[PDB]
Amino acid sequence: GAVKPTENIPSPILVEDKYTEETYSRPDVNFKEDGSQGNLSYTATRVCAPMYNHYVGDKTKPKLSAYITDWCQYDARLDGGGSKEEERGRGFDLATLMQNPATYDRLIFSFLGICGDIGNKSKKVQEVWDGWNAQAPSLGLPQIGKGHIVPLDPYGDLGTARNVGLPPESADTSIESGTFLPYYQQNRAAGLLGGLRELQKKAHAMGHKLDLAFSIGGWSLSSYFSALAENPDERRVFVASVVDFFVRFPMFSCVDIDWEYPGGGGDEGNISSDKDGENYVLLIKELRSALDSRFGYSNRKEISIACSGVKAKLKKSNIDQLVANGLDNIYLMSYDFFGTIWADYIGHHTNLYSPKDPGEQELFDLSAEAAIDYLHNELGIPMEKIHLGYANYGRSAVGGDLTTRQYTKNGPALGTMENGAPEFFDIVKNYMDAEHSLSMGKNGFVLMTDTNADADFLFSEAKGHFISLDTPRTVKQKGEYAAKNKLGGVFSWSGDQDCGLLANAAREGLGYVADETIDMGPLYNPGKEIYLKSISEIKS
Repeated sequence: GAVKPTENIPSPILVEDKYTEETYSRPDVNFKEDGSQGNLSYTATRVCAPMYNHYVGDKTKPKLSAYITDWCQYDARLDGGGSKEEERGRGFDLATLMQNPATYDRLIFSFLGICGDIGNKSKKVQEVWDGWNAQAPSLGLPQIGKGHIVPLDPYGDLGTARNVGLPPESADTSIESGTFLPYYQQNRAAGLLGGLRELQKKAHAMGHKLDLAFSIGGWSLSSYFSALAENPDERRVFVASVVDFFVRFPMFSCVDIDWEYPGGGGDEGNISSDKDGENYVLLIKELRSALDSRFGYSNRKEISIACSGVKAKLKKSNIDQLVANGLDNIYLMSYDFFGTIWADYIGHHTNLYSPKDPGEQELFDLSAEAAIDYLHNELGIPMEKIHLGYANYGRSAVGGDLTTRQYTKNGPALGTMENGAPEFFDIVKNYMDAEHSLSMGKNGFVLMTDTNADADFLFSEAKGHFISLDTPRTVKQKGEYAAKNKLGGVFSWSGDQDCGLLANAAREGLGYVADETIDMGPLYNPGKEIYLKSISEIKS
């Protein structure tokens, strides 16, 4: 039967947020929900209610992991701000997960930085490094130097209470770069580290094991990995500071090294070298050794690394040798395959399947399965070590043409906080209706399904806005692929940008069954079917 949306909203997702709405109207914003005016919405996450369903545990199914960043808690609009860009924040409230504490099997605190960093957050890394070294004599602790991991935001990590699930009296505004060291341990922390401690306890109290991991690096904090990995003295400082973090915060059981990426192809200011892959093997070997001598094999710590979803990049990371030398998990960052400014053609940014005649798959027509197949078939990596990412955000383009796949590379593309990046809670608010028992576009957008790659996107014809995103259908599809192929799991990039719909779709694709907040079943429909030709097909 052809499906029509319901007139009624059986399961409300959207919630009124005065601050978001006020921001749209500001003269430096002029955001109209059909994307016809200002291109940035600055929407807060408060626009969506928590939509998490509760699924029955099942030890035989792949895991669901999520990143949570330390800066998503902020939104200065809650304090009367918002005239400045930086005062409009996401405001993700961890209390939403305290109320649904079994939602994820693992949460990955992100991101720590490294002394030595020379990228855009170098001043902050330096501030904290200096701060640490100022405090250490009085605490009987030694000086730290290049290679040592550090928090980026001592207040957000250890001092806040709002949006981190803690009582207001736990907030401590005296915590800053020059004072945080005594509070840098599990029984003292407030901030997001305190909230994660508390979330993990709430999960345990209702029968759920929530693993906690911490990630070092990520896109903006990767500039110095190449140098520390080359220098055995600095490798030794890095490794010991990893061990030290686990000692400070024993609630963590895994460290994720998010070096993006060995051999280059990360941010262009990163140090890189053709020795990166071989030096990473040395770093993992030494880490695996240090962790296992310190904690042993029963109360064991795992090691995870970021892996590019581009074959040409991940080859530079010697991942077979990493596994041979003690690596536990490979987090496949199979997203950002398309983005405005840099890509020559509009495309899917996080598609699992390759289109017909996808070519070299270096700059376009990429897919998660191409990377997985290379990892498994050419490098012999067991599927169980690989975790498949899904994106809780789109990559958009303006001026898009679905026939030629050309677009306005330098145009103002829709986004929440940055050009071209509409985050999933903002997409649910403005461009995709999931509230009337069907997944469809709204405000002039049409939900489409590309039958070539089998991936979904939103398109609005007037200005040619194209938004590539993960939808409940494609996240369910990724979950199915992970369960069928016995991957280690799927993970959410980033958990704080979902309202629960994609976590639900992931659980259902992975084969978990509800023990509902929202009936996901009618939301898994394809959109308008179109055949987006691969670049090779267009060019021939």
